Amino acid sequence: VRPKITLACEVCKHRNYITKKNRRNDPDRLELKKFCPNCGKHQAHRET
Amino acid sequence: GASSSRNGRDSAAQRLGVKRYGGQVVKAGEILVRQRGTKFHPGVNVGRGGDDTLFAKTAGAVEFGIKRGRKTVSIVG
Amino acid sequence: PKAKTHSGASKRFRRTGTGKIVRQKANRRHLLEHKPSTRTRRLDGRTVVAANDTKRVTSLLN
Amino acid sequence: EGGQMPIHMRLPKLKGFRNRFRTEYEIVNVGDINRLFPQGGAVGVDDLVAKGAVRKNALVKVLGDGKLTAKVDVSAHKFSGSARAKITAAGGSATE
RNA sequence: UCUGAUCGUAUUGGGCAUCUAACCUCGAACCCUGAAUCGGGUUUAGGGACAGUGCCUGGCGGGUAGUUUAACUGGGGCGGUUGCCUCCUAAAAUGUAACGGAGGCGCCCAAAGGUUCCCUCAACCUGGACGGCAAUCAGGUGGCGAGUGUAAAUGCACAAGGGAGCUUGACUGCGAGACUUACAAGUCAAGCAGGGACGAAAGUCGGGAUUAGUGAUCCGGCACCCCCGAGUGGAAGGGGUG
RNA sequence: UUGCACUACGAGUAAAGAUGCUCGUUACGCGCGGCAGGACGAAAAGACCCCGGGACCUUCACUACAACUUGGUAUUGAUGU
RNA sequence: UACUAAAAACACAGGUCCGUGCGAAGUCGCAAGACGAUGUAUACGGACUGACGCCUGCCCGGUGCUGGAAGGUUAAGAGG
RNA sequence: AUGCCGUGGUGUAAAGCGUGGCAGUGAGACGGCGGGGGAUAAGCUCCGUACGUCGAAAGGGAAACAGCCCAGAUCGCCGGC
RNA sequence: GGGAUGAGCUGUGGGUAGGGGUGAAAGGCCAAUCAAACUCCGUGAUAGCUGGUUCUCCCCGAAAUGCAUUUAGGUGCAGC
RNA sequence: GCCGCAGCGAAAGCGAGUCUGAAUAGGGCGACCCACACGCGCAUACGCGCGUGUGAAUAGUGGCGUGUUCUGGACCCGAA
RNA sequence: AAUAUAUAGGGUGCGGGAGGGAACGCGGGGAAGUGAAACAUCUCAGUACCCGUAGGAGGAGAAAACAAUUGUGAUUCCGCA
Ligand SMILES: *C(=O)[C@H](CCSC)NC=O
Ligand SMILES: [Mg+2]
Ligand SMILES: [Mg+2]
Ligand SMILES: [Mg+2]
Ligand SMILES: [Mg+2]
Ligand SMILES: [Mg+2]
Ligand SMILES: [Mg+2]
Ligand SMILES: [Mg+2]
Ligand SMILES: [Mg+2]
Ligand SMILES: [Mg+2]
Ligand SMILES: [Mg+2]
Ligand SMILES: [Mg+2]
Ligand SMILES: [Mg+2]
Ligand SMILES: [Mg+2]
Ligand SMILES: [Mg+2]
Ligand SMILES: [Mg+2]
Ligand SMILES: [Mg+2]
Ligand SMILES: [Mg+2]
Ligand SMILES: [Mg+2]
Ligand SMILES: [Mg+2]
Ligand SMILES: [Mg+2]
Ligand SMILES: [Mg+2]
Ligand SMILES: [Mg+2]
Ligand SMILES: [Mg+2]
Ligand SMILES: [Mg+2]
Ligand SMILES: [Mg+2]
Ligand SMILES: [Mg+2]
Ligand SMILES: [Mg+2]
Ligand SMILES: [Mg+2]
Ligand SMILES: [Mg+2]
Ligand SMILES: [Mg+2]
Ligand SMILES: [Mg+2]
Ligand SMILES: [Mg+2]
Ligand SMILES: [Mg+2]
Ligand SMILES: [Mg+2]
Ligand SMILES: [Mg+2]
Ligand SMILES: [Mg+2]
Ligand SMILES: [Mg+2]
Ligand SMILES: [Mg+2]
Ligand SMILES: [Mg+2]
Ligand SMILES: [Mg+2]
Ligand SMILES: [Mg+2]
Ligand SMILES: [Mg+2]
Ligand SMILES: [Mg+2]
Ligand SMILES: [Mg+2]
Ligand SMILES: [Mg+2]
Ligand SMILES: [Mg+2]
Ligand SMILES: [Mg+2]
Ligand SMILES: [Mg+2]
Ligand SMILES: [Mg+2]
Ligand SMILES: [Mg+2]
Ligand SMILES: [Mg+2]
Ligand SMILES: [Mg+2]
Ligand SMILES: [Mg+2]
Ligand SMILES: [Mg+2]
Ligand SMILES: [Mg+2]
Ligand SMILES: [Mg+2]
Ligand SMILES: [Mg+2]
Ligand SMILES: [Mg+2]
Ligand SMILES: [Mg+2]
Ligand SMILES: [Mg+2]
Ligand SMILES: [Mg+2]
Ligand SMILES: [Mg+2]
Ligand SMILES: [Mg+2]
Ligand SMILES: [Mg+2]
Ligand SMILES: [Mg+2]
Ligand SMILES: [Mg+2]
Ligand SMILES: [Mg+2]
Ligand SMILES: [Mg+2]
Ligand SMILES: [Mg+2]
Ligand SMILES: [Mg+2]
Ligand SMILES: [Mg+2]
Ligand SMILES: [Mg+2]
Ligand SMILES: [Mg+2]
Ligand SMILES: [Mg+2]
Ligand SMILES: [Mg+2]
Ligand SMILES: [Mg+2]
Ligand SMILES: [Mg+2]
Ligand SMILES: [Mg+2]
Ligand SMILES: [Zn+2]
Repeated sequence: VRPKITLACEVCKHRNYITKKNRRNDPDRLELKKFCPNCGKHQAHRET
Repeated sequence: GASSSRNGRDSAAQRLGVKRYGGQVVKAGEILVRQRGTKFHPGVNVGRGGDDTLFAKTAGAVEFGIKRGRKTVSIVG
Repeated sequence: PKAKTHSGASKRFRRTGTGKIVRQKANRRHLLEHKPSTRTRRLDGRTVVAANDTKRVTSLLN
Repeated sequence: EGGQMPIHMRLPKLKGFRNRFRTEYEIVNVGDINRLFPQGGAVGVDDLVAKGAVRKNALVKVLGDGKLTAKVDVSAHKFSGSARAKITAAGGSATE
């Protein structure tokens, strides 16, 4: 019910972060700005 | 015979309390007071910490005090 | 005969240039989501084998 | 250790692999050349074996630790970057 | 060119029936044979590509074999218990035992995180359409008796409690110096840089008032880096990082 | 069988049931025949009990294996449908 | 139960069920071979009951045994 | 009140610390003082105590009497306190 | 004291062998031995268990606690 | 042939450094003498840097003792 | 011979084998206790034992070999690695 989701960059597609959401309160994929170390800056991040 | 089936357990002792006493010379980064909550508050050159851990920001001497009812820990550089 | 060294300990310990014995650190292979990056950076790299283990570790390497 | 998981199984294995095809060099410093050959001249691999600076039957490699003040002219394998500097700055050359 | 039907060609396979020559017969006769209910050979009567056996493969299998079946404990059995967190025992630092006294945990939250700003509670009293002990309202009084996602202790009214705006630091590269400690572990951390959020600024931010919500190694999986590549160029496989 | 030996009793004491220790009381030295209270008498490294090991037995404990059995394939051919 | 148990234990004649169509089933052997038996279902092997008399009720859900094969699942081989 | 941590003096040979060689121990016992379990019983049982003795401590006292009181035995003496 | 014309007793010769025999069945018996005989070899089996371990003096001198443990009469590390 | 003679890194590699990193950031591991005469811009006299040393204070390795230890019955005796 | 070709078989005449040996060789079969502080993979260990078969030794042996750009040139045994 609280799965471990991974967040991938929207440019280089590297899976930089892993976290947890609720599968029922947030039934679709997260979107967060996170720091991408490959791009060297903040990019957008969906799930996989 | 019956049993103490409801009791018999405890957690580990957490080694809380004052680690450096008054007038004692410390280094930068030394933990002064380890506590739950703020039994002691930070003062000059003292920071709180993530689990209320009251370390040293500056080398100096530990001194305890009062600041409007609350008891504080300070460092005199 | 001839002394055989210990195969499992030679995969875990090695020596520096001065003769210190170094190891790697546990709690790092998996289950890494609930561990903050202050913890994995603490468990990163190598440290010297502690003084209370250095007599038994030296005899496993010899 | 009495039954608990021992020190050679608690700890993770050291990371990595061993290179099967690793070439190894026998090391001589350029400050040792200055002490062994205080007159300069040609310095070969055979001349370093007899002077005890290096082992037999192995590829040599000049490194640049020390102070070279003599005018040597040294043939070896794989000079260091700071060793090519100190040999020419003392007045000599370094070939493969 | 599609679904459905039919047909031809070629290929492969299953049923069904017949055949005899492989093979089978403790059915019969004859010979080796002088003495032979053995054996082998010959002919005949049947059976027959079945059976039996080899290799491969699934089932069943206490018939046999090797073994495992925990500890604690006011003897053992039976019952209960085992890790983590909080309190008392605990003798005013820390630590401290018993099958001593009480409870919780194996989660939850995309806001219940971050920052900026603003607010003060419960209870009591008086008045008020429905309306009551108590809904919403108005005025008094009230320094914390309320509240805190969740047990308890220590905290918090300066708020860490209530409301709102924008946000993703629930960062990456690190870390002087400490706490705790047999060891493995655990915990805290000023500050530095990159790229960010909020704020006029000062600044603050490496999840949550704090302490539980977890599992060493080995062995693998996936993603990226492009380090090694068993003559060479690749590949297989391995290695690093998450 | 046997560590010894010129090997009493009572109240105590002590590893908590004393010939041997304390304080007393009693007892000439040495044999023979009887009795069976003690010497925690002798014999058997307690069968009970528990802990460690083993063995054999049981079964819907675990892993195997014989036996029995399934299909493919070889031995294995011919012809119709 | 030689050597602490002679019994109410075992055996028995009679009973019933089950297996077996014949180098039978069953057993001993890796096999050949043997026994069963120079026997042939009124026979032979297993199991349970135990002279005799009167009797032996109900349950086929569990678990085995026997028979079946519509459906589900499933090996190697084939297919590629 | 004690205890604990720091610091300045003063005292005190066989203290402390770091790193090597070789250990043994990990069944404790009673007494004082503080507490739990038990009936505020136990020669009970479980903890605390820079508390003590026995363990591993002879000698003197407690009649005898591991643990209580005094005192720590290098050896000799027909000395003394 | 039981049987004592019988499912009797006995003599001689023979057959069955160790996870095997044989058993009117007691785990009986298989050379005074049987819940798997005896003998030799593997072999000097192994035992966290009990016992034993041999001349002298000098100097120092413990511990019976903590933590972990298929661990609690064992051991590792710390303490001394 | 072995050990000493340079280390760091998973490794490619580079080397008194090197790994990580964007870093000329910090950290790890590894080298690194001021006890000292003159002097060099010198600093209150102090000592940072380098020649000649004032001639700084180190090193391994092969034998043989001894203690522990590894593999062997491994101090000796003892099962079912 | 049955039975025709013949064959099985039988007659005759020369040769050879058989068994024993202490260890060593080659080929085949193959444990357990033990160790893993339990135990099944694993170990013990291809050991013990067994079967066949030699010889004064035996086995191996004359590249369908290594190696890695240079090369070595049948096998066996020893020391290193
Ligand atoms: C109990 O079973 C009994 C006790 C023995 S009394 C010393 N043992 C019988 O063998
Ligand atoms: Mg939402
Ligand atoms: Mg607590
Ligand atoms: Mg936190
Ligand atoms: Mg990993
Ligand atoms: Mg992480
Ligand atoms: Mg364990
Ligand atoms: Mg069955
Ligand atoms: Mg069994
Ligand atoms: Mg075994
Ligand atoms: Mg027990
Ligand atoms: Mg009990
Ligand atoms: Mg106290
Ligand atoms: Mg306390
Ligand atoms: Mg509970
Ligand atoms: Mg918010
Ligand atoms: Mg919480
Ligand atoms: Mg708030
Ligand atoms: Mg997170
Ligand atoms: Mg650090
Ligand atoms: Mg910034
Ligand atoms: Mg701005
Ligand atoms: Mg910060
Ligand atoms: Mg493992
Ligand atoms: Mg290649
Ligand atoms: Mg790959
Ligand atoms: Mg990293
Ligand atoms: Mg008496
Ligand atoms: Mg007396
Ligand atoms: Mg006397
Ligand atoms: Mg008398
Ligand atoms: Mg008499
Ligand atoms: Mg008696
Ligand atoms: Mg007796
Ligand atoms: Mg005994
Ligand atoms: Mg078949
Ligand atoms: Mg077949
Ligand atoms: Mg009898
Ligand atoms: Mg009798
Ligand atoms: Mg049959
Ligand atoms: Mg019938
Ligand atoms: Mg029946
Ligand atoms: Mg009956
Ligand atoms: Mg009958
Ligand atoms: Mg039915
Ligand atoms: Mg059926
Ligand atoms: Mg020491
Ligand atoms: Mg103890
Ligand atoms: Mg003991
Ligand atoms: Mg105690
Ligand atoms: Mg008391
Ligand atoms: Mg006691
Ligand atoms: Mg006491
Ligand atoms: Mg005394
Ligand atoms: Mg003493
Ligand atoms: Mg005395
Ligand atoms: Mg006296
Ligand atoms: Mg006097
Ligand atoms: Mg009579
Ligand atoms: Mg008579
Ligand atoms: Mg009669
Ligand atoms: Mg038998
Ligand atoms: Mg019985
Ligand atoms: Mg007998
Ligand atoms: Mg047996
Ligand atoms: Mg053996
Ligand atoms: Mg032994
Ligand atoms: Mg002494
Ligand atoms: Mg113990
Ligand atoms: Mg120890
Ligand atoms: Mg290296
Ligand atoms: Mg560095
Ligand atoms: Mg020397
Ligand atoms: Mg003819
Ligand atoms: Mg012969
Ligand atoms: Mg075995
Ligand atoms: Mg074992
Ligand atoms: Mg053992
Ligand atoms: Mg030959
Ligand atoms: Zn990116």
